[PDB]
Amino acid sequence: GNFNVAHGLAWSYYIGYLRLILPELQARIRTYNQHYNNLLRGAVSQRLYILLPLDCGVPDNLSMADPNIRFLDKLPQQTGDHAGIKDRVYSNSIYELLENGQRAGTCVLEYATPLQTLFAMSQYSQAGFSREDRLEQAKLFCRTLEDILADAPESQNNCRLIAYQESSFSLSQEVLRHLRQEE
Amino acid sequence: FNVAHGLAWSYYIGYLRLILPELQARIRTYNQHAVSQRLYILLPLDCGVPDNLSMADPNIRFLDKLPQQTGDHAGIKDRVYSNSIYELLENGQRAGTCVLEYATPLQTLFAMSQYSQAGFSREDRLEQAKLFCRTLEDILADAPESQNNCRLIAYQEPADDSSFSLSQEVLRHLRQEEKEE
Ligand SMILES: [NH3+]c1ncnc2c1ncn2[C@@H]1O[C@@H]2CO[P@@](=O)(S)O[C@H]3[C@@H](F)[C@H](n4cnc5c([NH3+])ncnc54)O[C@@H]3COP(=O)(O)O[C@H]2[C@H]1F
Repeated sequence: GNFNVAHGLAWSYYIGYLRLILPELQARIRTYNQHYNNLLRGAVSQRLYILLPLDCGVPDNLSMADPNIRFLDKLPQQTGDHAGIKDRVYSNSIYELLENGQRAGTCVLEYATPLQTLFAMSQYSQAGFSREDRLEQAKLFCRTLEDILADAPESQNNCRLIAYQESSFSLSQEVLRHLRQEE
Repeated sequence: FNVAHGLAWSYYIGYLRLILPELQARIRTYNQHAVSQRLYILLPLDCGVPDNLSMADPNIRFLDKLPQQTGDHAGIKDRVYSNSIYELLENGQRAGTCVLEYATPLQTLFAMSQYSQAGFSREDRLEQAKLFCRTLEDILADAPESQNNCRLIAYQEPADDSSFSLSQEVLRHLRQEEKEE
């Protein structure tokens, strides 16, 4: 039930996206740092940071969710032909993480989009899913994605999952704690 | 539920719900600079989805790309949605033009059945392929804003079948469409 739906979305997230952008992600980051970002303490991290809100609350604007998260730039976009669609675009955004009025981190940050589907299926009666099912599917989505990335050859320490519950919550502080943990 | 339910709702929530309300506006922009005003989505039940439509049928040739759609989605700013226009050849000459593409989650279902840690049989793939189409069809039936902007073409045909012409089937749907308008 709740397993098979989140199992398919996690594999969909990996087949259709992560396995395609992760092998060439660190080269895109290194190219951006060497040519467009000569800040000795402001280099873009070498990992794609995927936000996993366990309540599946995914806003369309990541910066307006926290005044300490500021859009900086975009990586060089990656294109390719997929399913008869010529030059399908894959673009990732670089963000500035502020703390105490200072630049504390720079990272490629985005949400796990399939969590929006779990929310919609919990919202629409035709999908026939309840809110408690959505919470269980979100946890099963994260766990399945962990099992895939732990065995995927495209994941060469270039992607970090950030799962969290749910305002006394700072999203930039959530990413900064994971950022500084690897530095 | 099962795998196809999430893939179908994702295809609607994450794609068709976003581009179909703006589809006819982009087609009018393309005419301002003879294509039907509906998105034609192929649903091969065998989940055989080639990245190049011409490899499935050489009579399907790439003509041009629609004006790109752009919007903020999830943490990705200015996510790009692009659609391609194709001409369909009949006896070496153009017989029709339309915005054509496969349903990508069907290709995802195929790749899922090939990965060991996915636990996805070949029989599971065909059943989820049918469940994907029925769920998508039922979703679009309750969303007329999106139903009249698209036409779904589900079909079951092996690659060993020289009796099937993908371009002729799309042309039949195109000609049957204009005959009802
Ligand atoms: N460029 C880019 N950026 C960020 N994230 C991505 C990404 N490409 C993939 N992903 C991630 O991987 C999931 C599965 O991708 P997939 O391809 S296997 O299935 C998709 C596809 F059939 C259709 N669709 C959505 N956008 C589409 C565009 N522009 N053109 C054609 N078809 C599209 O709708 C399904 C669900 O879209 P989703 O956003 O809810 O989930 C996506 C998303 F989370």
